[PDB]
Amino acid sequence: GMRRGLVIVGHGSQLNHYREVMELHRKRIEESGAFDEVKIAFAARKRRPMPDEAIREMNCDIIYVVPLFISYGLHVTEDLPDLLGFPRGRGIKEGEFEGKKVVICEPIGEDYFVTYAILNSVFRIG
Amino acid sequence: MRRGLVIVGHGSQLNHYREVMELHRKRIEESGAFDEVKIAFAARKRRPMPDEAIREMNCDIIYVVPLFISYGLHVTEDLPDLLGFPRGRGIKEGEFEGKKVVICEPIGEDYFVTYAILNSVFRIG
Repeated sequence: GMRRGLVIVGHGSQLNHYREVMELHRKRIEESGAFDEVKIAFAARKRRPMPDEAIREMNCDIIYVVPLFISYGLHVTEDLPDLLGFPRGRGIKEGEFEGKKVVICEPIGEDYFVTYAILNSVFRIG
Repeated sequence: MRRGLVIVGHGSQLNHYREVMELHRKRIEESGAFDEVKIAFAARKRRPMPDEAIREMNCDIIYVVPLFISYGLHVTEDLPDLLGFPRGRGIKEGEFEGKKVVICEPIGEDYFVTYAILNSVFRIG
């Protein structure tokens, strides 16, 4: 099979906790072993690592870029594809960056799991 | 007891953001998990603010859920301000204008969020 990477793209600026949350999700997934490697990066602002950096340091065949976002706001339809020279707009976008294959996935917002995250904030199972 | 739920977000003048908030209300409304489901907004002045949403609900208890990834000011500051609730991290329950309210934690740390990420790749269903 092919070498599979994953980059979690966020943005919440200079907040201790926001990074800590992004980390928590990278840790959890890294420990799950669902992917050969897991990295975090950041869109819109300039803060580090930008996504071009995170991709560069990964030695995977295919890399899935996941926007940790609720909506298709500019961050997701504009900035992020700009920072990789990917087409702007809504939807899955797959192409190539510096001779690696990249897939920009949809933001998490609309996922049933998000619906359940809400419910579980009340129910608090586990 | 009569159980309400308020989904608090904020992503400003965006068609889609509201639409996503709506989707979740719609889904939960249709699930019948709650007696009533409303959306509202924190930090900015946009409508309905959460004091409004609560006021129109005739429930015994009301769960306020911040559709947020992090404990940013919106959640630790603005929202509990907008109902006269203590500032900071963590679940907060008290009363607003003689109804019991519970401010829940933001969704961000939830395992379901982790899985929302994975499912962005795997795309099951």
